[PDB]
Amino acid sequence: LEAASRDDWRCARSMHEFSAKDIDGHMVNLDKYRGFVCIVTNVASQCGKTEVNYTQLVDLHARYAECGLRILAFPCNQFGKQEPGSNEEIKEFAAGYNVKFDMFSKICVNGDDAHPLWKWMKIQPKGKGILGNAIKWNFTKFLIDKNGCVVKRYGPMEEPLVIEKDLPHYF
Ligand SMILES: *C(=O)c1cc2c(OC)cccc2[nH]1
Ligand SMILES: *C(=O)c1cc2c(OC)cccc2[nH]1
Repeated sequence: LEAASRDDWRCARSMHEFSAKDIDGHMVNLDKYRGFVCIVTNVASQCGKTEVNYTQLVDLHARYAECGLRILAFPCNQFGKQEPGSNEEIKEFAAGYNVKFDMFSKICVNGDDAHPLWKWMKIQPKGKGILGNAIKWNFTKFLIDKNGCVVKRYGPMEEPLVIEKDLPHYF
């Protein structure tokens, strides 16, 4: 079909089928996260909840990295223009919180220019949003199992430690 290769991200089978540039500009094949439980989240530096999200994501990674937890943080400036800096500045901001998980280059998460990984996560059965599937604000979280399937979505108001009770099921 004609829409079978334009909308081809719709039929991807897992997160592992996508690639994305890391915050240094180097393309990363996300199939490397196979066998790991992943939190995928859109981040911002100037949000009221920036400090609580970064600190708790660092907490989670420190507690469960050896269990197979990985965190993929995608900067995004679409929500209140709260991520206006360059990738290099965002990388340095994250270093101030002692971030050891994976920082990616800034993307869009909504609209036609959204990174296709985010287009795909939003249409997964367990990635459904309230009042539509669009990302509603900074620091939405998706939990991804070891096979790259979306298993849970957490809204911008849910601090990262809320995810903790769900993790042992997927390790
Ligand atoms: C796969 O990416 C895919 C399937 C599909 C269908 O299925 C009927 C309709 C429209 C666009 C589509 N993309
Ligand atoms: C990581 O998955 C993991 C599991 C675990 C257990 O299981 C009882 C005990 C202590 C540390 C651990 N880390």
